[PDB]
Amino acid sequence: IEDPSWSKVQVKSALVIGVSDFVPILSFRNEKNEIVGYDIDIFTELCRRLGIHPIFYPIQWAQKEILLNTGVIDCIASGFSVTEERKQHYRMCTPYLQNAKIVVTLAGRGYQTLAQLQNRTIAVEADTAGDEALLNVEALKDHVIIKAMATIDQLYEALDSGTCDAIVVDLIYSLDTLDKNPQYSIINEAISTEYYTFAFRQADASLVAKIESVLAEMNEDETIPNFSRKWFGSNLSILNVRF
Ligand SMILES: NC(=[NH2+])NCCC[C@H](N)C(=O)O
Repeated sequence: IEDPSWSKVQVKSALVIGVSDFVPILSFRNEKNEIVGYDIDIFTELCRRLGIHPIFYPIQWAQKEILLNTGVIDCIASGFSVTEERKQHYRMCTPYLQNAKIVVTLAGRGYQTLAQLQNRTIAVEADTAGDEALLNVEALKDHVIIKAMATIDQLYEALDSGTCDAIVVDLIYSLDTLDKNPQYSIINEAISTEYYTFAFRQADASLVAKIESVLAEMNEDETIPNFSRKWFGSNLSILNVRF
């Protein structure tokens, strides 16, 4: 019958959740240096209901596929986007948030349209398919220099520096940042529309099915909607959407 991926997690009585521990709202360090956030609240309660211990393991984002496939982690959170390419590399659970990639500039520069990004340098977080998102904007293919950086803070530093003229960020983890830092301008047109998921090893169907069953319970009983209201100010959960 089932593949042993759930059994393995139940026997260890633990789920190792790989995260980037600097993603605002979703998985970041609070003043006490504890990892907190929307994704953390979800997996902490999910593992509680499953009778297993959640282990939030800080990873290097660029290594996430290797760490997962070699078993260092069991799944990947921190705002993991569904892409068509990634469907060939990961088993992804039913999406839980919508997201969009947006382009941010310095506000005092008059950037209004994506077309004004031509012949510019744009910074993206490495291994986030942000380069692919930009290369899919007609105005920008073959007319942009893309700089890949290791953290989100580095993007804003380059934007403050003049090392780049714009950056790509995800709307979801930017909702507080750009509500409050209006030294920055968002180009009206987003460059992608996406879903966030939690990524698992391809073969691990029984583990993902177990996880999805509990996520559904936690969404219907308003636990996750209320986590969303806590972190975002409204209920953004889309776990009752059927894909
Ligand atoms: N290092 C992070 N987790 N950054 C947050 C954005 C991640 C991006 N949506 C991705 O799937 O690659």
